[PDB]
Amino acid sequence: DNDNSSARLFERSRIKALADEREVVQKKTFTKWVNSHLARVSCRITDLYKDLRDGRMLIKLLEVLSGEMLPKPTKGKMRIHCLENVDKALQFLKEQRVHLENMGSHDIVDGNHRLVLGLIWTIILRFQIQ
Amino acid sequence: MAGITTIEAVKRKIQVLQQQADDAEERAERLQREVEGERRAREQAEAEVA
Amino acid sequence: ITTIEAVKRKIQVLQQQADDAEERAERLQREVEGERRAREQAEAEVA
Amino acid sequence: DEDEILGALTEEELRTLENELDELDNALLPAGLRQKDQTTKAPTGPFKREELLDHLEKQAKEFKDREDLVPYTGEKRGKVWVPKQKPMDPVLETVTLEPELEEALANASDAELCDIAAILGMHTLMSNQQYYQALGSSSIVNKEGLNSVIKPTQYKPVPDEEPNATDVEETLERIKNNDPKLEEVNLNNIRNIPIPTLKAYAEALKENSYVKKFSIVGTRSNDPVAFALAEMLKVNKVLKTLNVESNFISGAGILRLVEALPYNTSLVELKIDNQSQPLGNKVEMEIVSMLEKNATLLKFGYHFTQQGPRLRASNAMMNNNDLVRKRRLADLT
Amino acid sequence: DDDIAALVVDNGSGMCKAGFAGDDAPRAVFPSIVGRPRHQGVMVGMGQKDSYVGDEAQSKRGILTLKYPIEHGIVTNWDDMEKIWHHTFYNELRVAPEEHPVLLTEAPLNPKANREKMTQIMFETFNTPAMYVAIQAVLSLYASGRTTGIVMDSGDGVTHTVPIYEGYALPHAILRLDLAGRDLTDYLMKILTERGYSFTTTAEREIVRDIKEKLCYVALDFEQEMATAASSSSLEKSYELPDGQVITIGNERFRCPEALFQPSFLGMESCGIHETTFNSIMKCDVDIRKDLYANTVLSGGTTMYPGIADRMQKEITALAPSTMKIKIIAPPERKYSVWIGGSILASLSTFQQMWISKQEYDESGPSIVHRKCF
Amino acid sequence: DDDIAALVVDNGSGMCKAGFAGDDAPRAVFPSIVGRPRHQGVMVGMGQKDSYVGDEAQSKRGILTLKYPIEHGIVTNWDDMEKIWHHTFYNELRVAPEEHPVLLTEAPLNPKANREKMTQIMFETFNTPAMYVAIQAVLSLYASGRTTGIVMDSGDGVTHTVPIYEGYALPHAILRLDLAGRDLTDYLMKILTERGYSFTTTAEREIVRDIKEKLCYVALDFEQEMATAASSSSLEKSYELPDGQVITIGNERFRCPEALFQPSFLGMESCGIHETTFNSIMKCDVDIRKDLYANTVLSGGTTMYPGIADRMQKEITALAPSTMKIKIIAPPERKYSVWIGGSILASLSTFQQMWISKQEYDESGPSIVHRKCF
Amino acid sequence: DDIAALVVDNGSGMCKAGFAGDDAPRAVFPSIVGRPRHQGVMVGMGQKDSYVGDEAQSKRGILTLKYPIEHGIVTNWDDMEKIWHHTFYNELRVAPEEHPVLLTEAPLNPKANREKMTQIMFETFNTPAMYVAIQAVLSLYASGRTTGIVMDSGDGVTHTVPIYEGYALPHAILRLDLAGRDLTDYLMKILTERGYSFTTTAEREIVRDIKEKLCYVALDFEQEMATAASSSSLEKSYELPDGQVITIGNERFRCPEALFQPSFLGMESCGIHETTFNSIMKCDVDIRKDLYANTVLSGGTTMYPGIADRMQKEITALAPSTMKIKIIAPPERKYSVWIGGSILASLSTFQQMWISKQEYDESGPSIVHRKCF
Ligand SMILES: Nc1ncnc2c1ncn2[C@@H]1O[C@H](COP(=O)(O)OP(=O)(O)O)[C@@H](O)[C@H]1O
Ligand SMILES: Nc1ncnc2c1ncn2[C@@H]1O[C@H](COP(=O)(O)OP(=O)(O)O)[C@@H](O)[C@H]1O
Ligand SMILES: Nc1ncnc2c1ncn2[C@@H]1O[C@H](COP(=O)(O)OP(=O)(O)O)[C@@H](O)[C@H]1O
Repeated sequence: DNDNSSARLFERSRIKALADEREVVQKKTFTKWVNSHLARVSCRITDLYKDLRDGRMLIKLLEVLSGEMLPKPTKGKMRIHCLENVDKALQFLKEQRVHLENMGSHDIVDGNHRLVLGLIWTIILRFQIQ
Repeated sequence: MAGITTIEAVKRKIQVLQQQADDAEERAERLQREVEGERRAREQAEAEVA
Repeated sequence: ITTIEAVKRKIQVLQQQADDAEERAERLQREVEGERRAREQAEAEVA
Repeated sequence: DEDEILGALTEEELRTLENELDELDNALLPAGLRQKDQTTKAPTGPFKREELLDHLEKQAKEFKDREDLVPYTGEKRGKVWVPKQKPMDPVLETVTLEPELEEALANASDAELCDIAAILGMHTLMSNQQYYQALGSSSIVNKEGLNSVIKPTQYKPVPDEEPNATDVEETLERIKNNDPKLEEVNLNNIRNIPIPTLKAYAEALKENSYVKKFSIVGTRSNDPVAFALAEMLKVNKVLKTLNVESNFISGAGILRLVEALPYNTSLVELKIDNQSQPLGNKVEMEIVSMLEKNATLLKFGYHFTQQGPRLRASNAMMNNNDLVRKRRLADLT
Repeated sequence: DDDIAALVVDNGSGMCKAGFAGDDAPRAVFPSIVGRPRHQGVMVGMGQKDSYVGDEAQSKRGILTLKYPIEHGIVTNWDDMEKIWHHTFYNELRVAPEEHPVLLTEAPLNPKANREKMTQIMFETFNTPAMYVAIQAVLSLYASGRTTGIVMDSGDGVTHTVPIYEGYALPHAILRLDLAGRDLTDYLMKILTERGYSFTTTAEREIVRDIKEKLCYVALDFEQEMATAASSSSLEKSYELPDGQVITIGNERFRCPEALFQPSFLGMESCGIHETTFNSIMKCDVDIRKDLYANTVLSGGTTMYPGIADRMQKEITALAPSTMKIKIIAPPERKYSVWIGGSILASLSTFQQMWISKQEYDESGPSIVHRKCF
Repeated sequence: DDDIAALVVDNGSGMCKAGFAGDDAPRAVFPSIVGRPRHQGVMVGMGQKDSYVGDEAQSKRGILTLKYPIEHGIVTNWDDMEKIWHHTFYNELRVAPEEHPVLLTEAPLNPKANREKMTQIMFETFNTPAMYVAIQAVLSLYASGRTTGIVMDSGDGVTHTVPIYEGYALPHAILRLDLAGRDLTDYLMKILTERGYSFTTTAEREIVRDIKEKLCYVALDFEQEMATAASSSSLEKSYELPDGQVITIGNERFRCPEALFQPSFLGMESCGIHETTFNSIMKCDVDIRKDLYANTVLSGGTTMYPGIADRMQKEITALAPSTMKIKIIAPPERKYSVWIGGSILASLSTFQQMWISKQEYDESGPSIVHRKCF
Repeated sequence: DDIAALVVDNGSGMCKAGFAGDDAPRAVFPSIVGRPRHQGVMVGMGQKDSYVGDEAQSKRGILTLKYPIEHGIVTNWDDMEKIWHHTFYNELRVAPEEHPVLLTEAPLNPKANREKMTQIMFETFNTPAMYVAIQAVLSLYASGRTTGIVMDSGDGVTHTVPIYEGYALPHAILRLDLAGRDLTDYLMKILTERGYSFTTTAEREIVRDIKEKLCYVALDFEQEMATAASSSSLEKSYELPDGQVITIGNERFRCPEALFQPSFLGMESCGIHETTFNSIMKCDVDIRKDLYANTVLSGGTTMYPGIADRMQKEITALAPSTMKIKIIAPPERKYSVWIGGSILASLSTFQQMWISKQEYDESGPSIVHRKCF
């Protein structure tokens, strides 16, 4: 099975490396952008995957970007309140014409890199600073 | 409906059953007359077109 | 040998006669449709 | 405000919390010992019950009466639902098909009425068995009626079987004596057989060369009996069939039984069906894997929950029976 | 040797039906249930016997636990099958199986070891001189009397559809769906809970099965029947339990067979029987479909609910093109059709060439069943 | 600011809890018992205000009969429910039911009249503005903080196991076993009568229940425990009675909870709780089984036996495949966690859509609970 | 420099995407759309209606899984729009309004399919340019030779085309509908024989994984059947996701043998070797000698271990003796249909091939037949 081994070999190496380098530089750019936009309020993001997990950072980012008021985030340490906090930001995005695919609150909560990077990219592209 | 009689409902069903049988009989005679007329018309048209 | 068994036999005979009647009727209907389908084109060809 | 929350709690509770965190329950101690004792007083008395009853009664009598703030009167303080009524369907038409057929069905009994009700198509009105015997033949068979209630099948009574007349001590004594005219030992469904007595049977059958079949079905046997039988099977060369169905043998005991199979080549049928608890799939895997080792056993009665071990056990039984067929064929020609 | 008449045995999941060849009806019909002692205490009524087989087990439900040897058409317990076959041969037909040939039935898509173990067990423990294994849905078409049509069988363990055109079966179009009377019984227990009644043990399972066999019917329109049942109590009927109290099922009499048409009630994502039959028809060639629409044949004990024929015809007429003509052939004796065609199959003169001899088994082992049978 | 939120009322089979939403602990904890004068009219009709409720009922154990209005999760007597509910609203919580929404719990597979009757009592007697009915097992999964796992809940009347994967419930795999702590109380009385201490009436019921709560434990190995108890007396403990007499339990400490695992002692044809969990897991799909192995959650007051978790882990690992891992979550506060689940679920901002307000009840009646809830 | 175009390969089983000029795709994910089955009792969870791509494969138990593409034809278009949206915005994080798009199509299929893709990509995604190319032409590009016959096999369609010196022969193009999904269904039907039951859509993924791991093409079929019947050395063990252990055994090589004998599935068509030989024989006499030595395999379905030796043996049996047969099977052939596409968008003259936005606006969605082959 040398040809199958070489196919798995190419799959393990080139696709993964070419995706990883793009993902790394994209997340490094996105961290700079969200830190520049969140610096007006007393907030800072040190890790893109972990700080956006909880949900307060995202709702504050939508607060500052929209310039317009959002409902009270629910207070609580468990997972369910975190799901609520992500879901409210997702609903706010659902109102202002932004179209999202494969987006669930538990996807952001669990910490999928692809979906959080796509959400930030969609925020940059389709949402209006206004 | 709380008040009903089994005899009456059975009797209505018998009425509907004979109506169905009669309807199918006019259907059969209906269609036999139709097919004979169409066959004769087709034959006459074929002869004169030939 | 009484009237009720005669009633049951009568309605059963009527029912199966009716079923055979719709079977023959629908088969004849489809044959009629085919014959008319054939004849109309012959008239147009005559014209 | 963690410090303020901890200060809001009692200081004795804080010391108790420190002690409890140092103790963390009692995972090291066994299950029995981890509970604390209630009181330090020694047991006294043969438990005279009437003193308990009288003490409880006077305790109930000399109790200060809690007075509730609001008495209960069963007052309904909310709006009643008052369900809506429908105008329904007030239609009335007479069909009047035939003066002959009016009087024909006017005086018919309900039992004969249901036949013409079913032949016209009201299957919902009566039971299905009734509905089908109505359509079975061109005569009135229906006796029950559409309104009447349905009753279950009675089947047929079974005569009582005579209880087990096989005595215990004389049978064991004859087994120990190597009796030539004792070949079948039946112990099915016998009240209160002692476990050491069953073990004594197990070592008694070690040296018996005249009993071919054994059965202890429904004897409430347990794991020591299984261990003793597993020890016995290696020595014995005459026993054909062992039956241990309907017992309290655990999975480990059954594992000990199947582990004796490679050593002996005299057992052909073993039944372990209907045990109190499921054996588990690991025990099943061991059973089938090293039952594939044995080549003598032909019949094995067990219902496997998994599909893999069941398939492999069926294949092993097929192989053993096919070996019997092949040696017969080779002996013929 | 015309005195030697073969035995026709159908081993269904719920009931076993045995009889002599050349007869219109099976002689013995009895459920295949093995009863074993409970663990709460010793029994009252039996001594040296280890278990009860057949109607004797069915009568003594209160002291026995009941097990089915056939699970979804698969023999899980082979010793239980030996007990069932021994009871059939010695206690019901009262004949020695050494002198008679045996004909057996089987579901289409089975483990391949089923036929091999069946043949080996029969030949070794009963010494029959000849035997044969046939497939149930071909026997149904033999019983119906035509050589062209689709057979949709629904027993107590499995449902299967097979098409046949002029006696050639199409193996790539055979569909097997796991939906039978046992799942309907379990769903009936689950939908009888909310009225108040509770059924747990195996005797309760037999009671619920007896209720289902006599009280359930298939609604023509589900929503219209639901509205009718919510409107009034016209559909309600009463049943008498063996204890003495009377229950009233009411609405759920037509909710139990609806799982046959909507499997999502049971949580499975499969399709209904109508969709299965339509898919089985679409798997065949374009030319023969016109015959297969005209000769849909129902069978099995599960299709004994009234109103199933009109509902299935309505559903298939919805699915099929409008030009095509659909009729459903539901014989009134269909519950035993799988047996009846077997009595035909053992009567044919060509079939005497098709038996599996004792000698042929002796050289070829139990693998002769694959080469000799379909 | 919605009239200090709703009230969470966990009305268990043997003991009721009540409190405010958003609080970790219930405000009121008291048994669900109605005590009546037994047979006499002595001492100027002693036993006045004949319904004694809660702690006052257990105070006068000798002169009263104690009746449980909830048996096996089903309301036998409705007047006693509304008396208990009046006691909760007015005598202990001291809040008006007119301005506070009410949250209620119930068993999963219960007769359908219970929901309608609870809705009728809430809206017609105490005229609450909004009300909702949930399931104890879902509340336990809420309290555990996980959105994936299998939940066992065993109270004084019912045991039920439900699986939930990613917030999606599987209704076909929900089980209900009718083996609870009351049966263990009766078995404890049965084995205590053999030793010599005969306990008959309701005061004896409370005493035996107290003995069981204070001195019972689940043995890891039953036969080893039997050998240890027969060999020595180190496992023996002493319990003093309220009057002063002291008795010894001894062998009866671990035989009482063993009926949870072997129902043959109780005289019931049923499987153990571990078999119920394993069968509920096998009834799910292939892929989501592994997570259900790794997120087993225990709940209810019955699970406060010492050593139940390790024993049931040993049993499950005996049944489960050896490749993956088995763990059991047993919080020390689990007896109250059902109520805690309500304190979470009424606290959510999205739950305000799910309230059954009075305006819809005034148009739909008590049947709206079938559409609004579950 | 100009903006690099996006190479997007829409297969029946997997979807691949990347940038032109790269040697490997940057995003590979299954083309599956799943929808919830049961009911949700937890309030406050996610309310997403459709799982797409790898996220649908992550949670199989509570989903019914569907394929928007079957047999090389798009049957559901909303699911295709979801697939393309997840490919563009999430897997690559690119703006489609500034990138030309290259697409991949089977040779023979319904015509209207092409129009629909064009009508989608100019309207919903507003691309400035797009193009559609056949799979096997791109495979021949990635092979590195101008002259050869290309046999491609995926999950939806098998097709053989001959090309001589860059000239294609349209009458010799052959298409067969036996592909990977048919092999998966046949493996399910043949695994029923051992007692194992798989029925749901989630279990089809399990069966597909078993087929990918444990199937090989036997060089000789009857000899392999005799060997597998005589001994049990051919058996292998697989572990189910719930810890069960199954044994495949004789079913390892019977499933791929269906590629060469289609009578196992009830199809009366010929095998892949017969299809290749017939496609060679339809060509002219002169160009056959170059076509016999330049046979190229492609697609994931041709990744069974031992397919090349069997194909060479059968074609050598059919072909005359004086000609020599060479089967070219590159080790990375699964992505060849992508790789040649990444070559094709990097050429200088391909900038003259694009269907511009203005041309579509002028001549409607039917322009794709005039430009694309
Ligand atoms: N009169 C009846 N009405 C409805 N269902 C019935 C009736 N009699 C039997 N059944 C169903 O048919 C099943 C028995 O089917 P059977 O013919 O034994 O299947 P098999 O093909 O396995 O032999 C029973 O479990 C029962 O549910
Ligand atoms: N400390 C304890 N140790 C052992 N068992 C206990 C303990 N406390 C309570 N129990 C058991 O729990 C039961 C009470 O369960 P409970 O939580 O009231 O059920 P419900 O869910 O109906 O409220 C009692 O019958 C008792 O046997
Ligand atoms: N290593 C492998 N061995 C055997 N077959 C494989 C292997 N990898 C993939 N396959 C088969 O190839 C199919 C995937 O082909 P793919 O290249 O995705 O087709 P397309 O992309 O054209 O739709 C899978 O369904 C599988 O059956």
